[PDB]
Amino acid sequence: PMFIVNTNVPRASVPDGFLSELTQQLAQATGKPPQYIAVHVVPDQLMAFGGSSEPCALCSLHSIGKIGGAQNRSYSKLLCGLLAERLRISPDRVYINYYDMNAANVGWNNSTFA
Amino acid sequence: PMFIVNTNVPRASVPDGFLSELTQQLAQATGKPPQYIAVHVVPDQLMAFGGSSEPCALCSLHSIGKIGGAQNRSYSKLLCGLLAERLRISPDRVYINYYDMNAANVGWNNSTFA
Amino acid sequence: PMFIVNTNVPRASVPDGFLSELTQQLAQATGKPPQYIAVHVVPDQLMAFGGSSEPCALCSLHSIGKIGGAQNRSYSKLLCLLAERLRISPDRVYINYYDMNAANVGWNNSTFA
Ligand SMILES: O=C(O)c1cccc(-c2cn[nH]c2)c1
Ligand SMILES: O=C(O)c1cccc(-c2cn[nH]c2)c1
Repeated sequence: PMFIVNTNVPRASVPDGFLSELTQQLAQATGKPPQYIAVHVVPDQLMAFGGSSEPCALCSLHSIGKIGGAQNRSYSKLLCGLLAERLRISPDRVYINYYDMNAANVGWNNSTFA
Repeated sequence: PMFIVNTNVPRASVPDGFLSELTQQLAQATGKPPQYIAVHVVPDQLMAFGGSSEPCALCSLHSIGKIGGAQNRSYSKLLCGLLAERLRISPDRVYINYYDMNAANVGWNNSTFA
Repeated sequence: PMFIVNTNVPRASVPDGFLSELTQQLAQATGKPPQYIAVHVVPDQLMAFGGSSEPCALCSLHSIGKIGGAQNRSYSKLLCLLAERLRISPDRVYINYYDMNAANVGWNNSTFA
C-alpha cells in the first residue's frame, strides 16, 4: 500500500523517524508486510483548509483491498492520531482519501500485481 | 471538497489572495460550506503539456457528490477562467481530474463521512 | 493522458530531455497524440519504499481508456525508463493506473465528454 501526506507544516517540524513510524503503523493496520508499504511526506506546502492556513493535511491511502467502511474509520483514527501527535495537526483539519486499487491497476517491477 | 493545482508557473506569479479566491469560488460552485473546502497550490513544477514547457496546470477536484457531466463542465469553465485570469495559463494547457468520492472513503476528524 | 513521477532522486540526476522522452514514449504506448500527453516529474521528495530510502518512485498514469490488464503490464515495463534515466530499480517503483471517464476530465473550459 501507499500513503501520501501533503501539509503546510514546515520540514523542520517533521520528526526524524516519522516515515519509519508511518511504515510500521500502516503495515500493522493493513496486515501487509512493511516491504510493501511506501510513504511520501510533503511539507512546506501552500494550502488552506476551510480558508485557513493553520496546520492542515491532505492525505491518501491506496491499497489493493483492505479498504472499506469500518477499516477506513480505524485508519482515520490511527492516522489523525499520528498527525496530531507528531505534526501537531488537528484531526478536523485532515482529509484522508481512501482508494481500493484493483491489482491489475498497480504497476511494479516491470509488471503489475494482477 | 479538495482542489489541487500543480503548475510550472513560478511562486512569485501566484497572486496574493489566490487560495482564498479558490476557496470562496469552489464553495459557491459546489454548494458546500467553505469550512469543508481544502485548496493546495504547487508552483515551480517541472512539467510539460503536449511536449511544451509553456505555462500549464494539472489539477484535481475531489468531492463527495456534486460531480457529473454538466457540473464538471461548469467547474472547468470557472477553474480555467481563474487560472487564466490569475496565473496567465491558457485554458487549453489545463487538465482537471474530477473524482466523485464515496463518503466511506474520506477520512476526517478521526472518522469518515459515512 | 497524464503521467506523474514522484521520486527521492535529486533534481540534478534528472537528465536533460527527460520530460520530452516521457512525452514521446507515452504517446506511442497509449496510441494518443503527443499534444494530449502531459508529464510531471517531482524530484527531491521525502519518501520511503518498503522501509528504506534508496532511489524509488511513486507514479501515476491517468488515461481515458487504454487502461487494462495487458496494457498496464506493457506500460509498467516501459516506464520502469526510470531505471535507465534515474537509476531507480524497477522493484522500488509503484505506478497507479487510472481509467478516467471523459466527463471527468476537464480541459479548455469544458470536459472531454
Ligand atoms: O495492497 C497491496 O498489496 C499493495 C502492495 C504494493 C503496492 C500497493 C499500492 C501501490 N499503489 N496503490 C496501491 C498495494
Ligand atoms: O486519454 C485521453 O484521450 C486524454 C486526453 C487528455 C487528457 C487526459 C487525462 C488528463 N488527466 N487524466 C487523463 C486523457
